[PDB]
Amino acid sequence: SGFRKMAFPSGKVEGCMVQVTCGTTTLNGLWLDDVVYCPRHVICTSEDMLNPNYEDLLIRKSNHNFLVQAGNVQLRVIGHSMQNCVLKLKVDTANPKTPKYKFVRIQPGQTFSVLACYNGSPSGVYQCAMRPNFTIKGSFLNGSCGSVGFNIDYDCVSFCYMHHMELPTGVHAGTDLEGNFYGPFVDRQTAQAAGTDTTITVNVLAWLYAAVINGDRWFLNRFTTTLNDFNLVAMKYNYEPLTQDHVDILGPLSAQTGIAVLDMCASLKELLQNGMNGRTILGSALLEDEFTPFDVVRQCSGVTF
Amino acid sequence: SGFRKMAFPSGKVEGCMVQVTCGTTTLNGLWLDDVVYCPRHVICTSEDMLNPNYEDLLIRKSNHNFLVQAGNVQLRVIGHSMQNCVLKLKVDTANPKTPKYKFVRIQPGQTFSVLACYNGSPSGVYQCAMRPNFTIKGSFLNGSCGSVGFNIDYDCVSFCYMHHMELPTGVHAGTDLEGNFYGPFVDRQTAQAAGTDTTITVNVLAWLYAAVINGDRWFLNRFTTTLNDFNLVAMKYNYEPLTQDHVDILGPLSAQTGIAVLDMCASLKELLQNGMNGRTILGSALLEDEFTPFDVVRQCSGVTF
Ligand SMILES: [Cl-]
Ligand SMILES: [Cl-]
Ligand SMILES: [Cl-]
Ligand SMILES: [Cl-]
Ligand SMILES: [Cl-]
Ligand SMILES: [Cl-]
Ligand SMILES: [Cl-]
Ligand SMILES: [Cl-]
Repeated sequence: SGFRKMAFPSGKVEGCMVQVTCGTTTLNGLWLDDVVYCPRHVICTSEDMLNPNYEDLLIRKSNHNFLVQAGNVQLRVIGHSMQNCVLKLKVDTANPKTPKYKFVRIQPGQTFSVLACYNGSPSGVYQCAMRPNFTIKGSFLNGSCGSVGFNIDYDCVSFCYMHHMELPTGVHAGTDLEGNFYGPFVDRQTAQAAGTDTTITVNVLAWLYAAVINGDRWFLNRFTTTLNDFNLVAMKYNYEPLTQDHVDILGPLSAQTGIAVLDMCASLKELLQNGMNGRTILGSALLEDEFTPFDVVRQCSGVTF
Repeated sequence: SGFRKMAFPSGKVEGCMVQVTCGTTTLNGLWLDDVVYCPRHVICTSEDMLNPNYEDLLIRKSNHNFLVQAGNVQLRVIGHSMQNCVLKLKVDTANPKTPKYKFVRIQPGQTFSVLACYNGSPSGVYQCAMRPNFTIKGSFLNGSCGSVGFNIDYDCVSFCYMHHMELPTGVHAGTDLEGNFYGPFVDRQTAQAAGTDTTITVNVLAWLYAAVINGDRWFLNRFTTTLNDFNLVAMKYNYEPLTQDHVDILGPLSAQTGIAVLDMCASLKELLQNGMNGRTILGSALLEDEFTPFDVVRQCSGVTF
């Protein structure tokens, strides 16, 4: 029993974290086989921050301008190349702690673990979701850039996120490990701002199923709804559309608990129209949207209480 | 910016987790140097569960009755001894991944990271607090027993918790790594139940300071209070007493933000008397009590926004 914001065990990633310095700028890198991946903004200076031309800034660098340190071991850079918004630093040594890994891009509403790092040294691990507006509500301070987000399946690390910047509302933007940004954000100082966000409806339903699995039914009701009628109420409360595929993804949780997905939608509609009236669900006074259906199945018993 | 339930990086602990089997019972062990620590209830059978005499059950065992597996390597048990509610299995091999470690017992209201494990294999990492009633609101399924809780200071793992059982309300009880239970709980099937719990007042204030550091002031007010008058309101809402030492521990956060501790107590009093009125703090609709003053300083900038 119980239900927590649970991250994947971080060890396989901790063994990949290194420090990257270019002049006076230090941030984190990811050392996999003989390549170190880091944010290309490591080559920006205070003057280059409003309108850097990275192609122009990088052609002016040499291998020896990059200092890479794995703990107290310097790694010699023997090549460099720009990969969209990531730099690939080829080093003379393959990382012997390289896990089985993949580079996967995630969808808005999917979750991942973040290993927050400073000067190549892991500080903490937490769970995050990719918001519908392609930001993440991370926890990151100056120097966290190059920290990565990941999921683990068996022994294989799926890297999905590299941290690049903080937006003015204090939420975070970054790239996949091929250096392609999530969302309309760029790695320079601009007027960029997170657009309007919405609530991840399929996740809120997953989390209501978690609550039922965990033996709490208070918010359930005798009503059902159509998908179209649910979406009409959803839209009104700034919730993402729920799709038939979302209904099918909630199938297994629906089968475990015996609560039809559209009956759980009727429950959610009532919670949106009435609020919780001083009650909690799984220890929250808000409708939680950063647990996926997979997260709930991963964490909860395969037997309902 | 941002504020998450942040665990310590788990790798140093993952390299210590092993599987322990005695007959048909399998749970997790902690392999440090040449000792494996696990819950003594691994020696209980279905018949021995209401009234086991563990001294009586253990004298009937031999070294060879214990099967210990570190991944796919069997560890040979060359000695065994009971340490309060933990078994110490001496093995023929020192764990080469043993980190620098200590066994520390924590106080009610202190936080720690949990590495939830099944069959010696880490599943996830989350943050927990020791509740005032000496339970933890964990996330644990059948077979999680022997999972450990820890804090990390520099390179040194302070183990503080080993998981032993789930109570009827779905909260969790266990021991320190010397096998001494937190709280009035025992490792057998009895009528035991978590007693009444309270809110960890010093933590709620810490978390209000976190909110201010993170640039949110909405809940602040022009009032102050005495410690005695605050405690009179606290008691009424099932909050722990706030002590002068708690005031002194909140000193550095008070100095960073320029908000006197008793002025933050006046803020908390108002939040207890009025509620939040549909507003949130750091993304919660409840007063969060599982962040310590240390957790806030560890996570938040040393510069207020
Ligand atoms: Cl949590
Ligand atoms: Cl060197
Ligand atoms: Cl923004
Ligand atoms: Cl909500
Ligand atoms: Cl969180
Ligand atoms: Cl073997
Ligand atoms: Cl209980
Ligand atoms: Cl509250």
